Amino acid sequence: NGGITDMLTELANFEKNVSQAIHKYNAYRKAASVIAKYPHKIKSGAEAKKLPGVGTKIAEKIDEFLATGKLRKLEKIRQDDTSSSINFLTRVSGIGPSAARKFVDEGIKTLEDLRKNEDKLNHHQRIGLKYFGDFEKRIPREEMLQMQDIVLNEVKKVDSEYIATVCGSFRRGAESSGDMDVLLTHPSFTSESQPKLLHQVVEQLQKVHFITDTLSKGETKFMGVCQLPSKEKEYPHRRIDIRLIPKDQYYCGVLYFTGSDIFNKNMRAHALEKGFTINEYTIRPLGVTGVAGEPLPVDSEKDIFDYIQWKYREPKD
DNA sequence: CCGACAGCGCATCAGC
DNA sequence: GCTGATGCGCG
DNA sequence: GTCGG
Ligand code: NA
Ligand code: NA
Repeated sequence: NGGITDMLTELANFEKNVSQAIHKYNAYRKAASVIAKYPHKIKSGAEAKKLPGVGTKIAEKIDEFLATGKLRKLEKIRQDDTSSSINFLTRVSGIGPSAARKFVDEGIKTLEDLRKNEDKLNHHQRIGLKYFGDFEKRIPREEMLQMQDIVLNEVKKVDSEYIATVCGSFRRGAESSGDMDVLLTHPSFTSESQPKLLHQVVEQLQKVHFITDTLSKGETKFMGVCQLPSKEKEYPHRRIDIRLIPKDQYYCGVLYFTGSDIFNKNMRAHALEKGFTINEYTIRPLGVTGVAGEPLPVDSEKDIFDYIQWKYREPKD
């Protein structure tokens, strides 16, 4: 059902970037994915209506699509110079719905206009403009692996008590990723507790020219650009995030940023039946009254599986 | 019917 | 200068 | 836009 999900995704993107209606966005998105997993060529709006996340208005749009091959509303959207321009601009990192809108109002509409108007771009936006094409590219797995070995080894060289894990679709074993997401921790950093834990690692990664640009950086989160070394033809630049997490919240962190999103959802749901609440930071027990107690000591991803009485599940699954 | 729908780190800005 | 609000990405 | 209380 690629026609229906593409229609929907377009609707989702139009709501997010142009309408600035984040909930309609997520609703269209939820609907698409749900329809992705449906093992039959949808024949009617009503049919899809049965799905969770598919309601009356979408079932109606599905009928119109099936019947006419197109969606009238989507058509008019694409024909509207302002909507399409705003929609395109948001593809630049650091340009969200607010900036895109403001740019199209003053006649700034294209990549070329941005380059002509770099005087009006913040640092994040310039970098986003700069690597516009590379950021939309997928990172094939074998490159992730290469990138991993470098981060882990450079982190190893700074301080070897540093623990680092590359999460995301990658840890679940995907053949490609959109960026690199790295969780870092250290015995000296805890809920209760150093000045430059993240810095030394960010810095050390600049020393060997792996990290090439900085979008943001602070005591706990770094957002930036990296690139693999080449012999021969050069690699695309990639987005990399690095999170510094306290050691007593690291595995909850690892569990969270490993996903999937749908999976986490089921874990939390299950965790409830058993009398535990799980967030990005901690697992805590619930009193009979629904009152969370203190966070429980987690020394591994499995500890969490143990608490909520679940068969430990390997990231791939 | 009507509110909820993730909300957090960092960069930047408005308002003092 | 200082504090809190907002935009953004991420998810 | 869809859900659920
Ligand atoms: Na139904
Ligand atoms: Na973007």
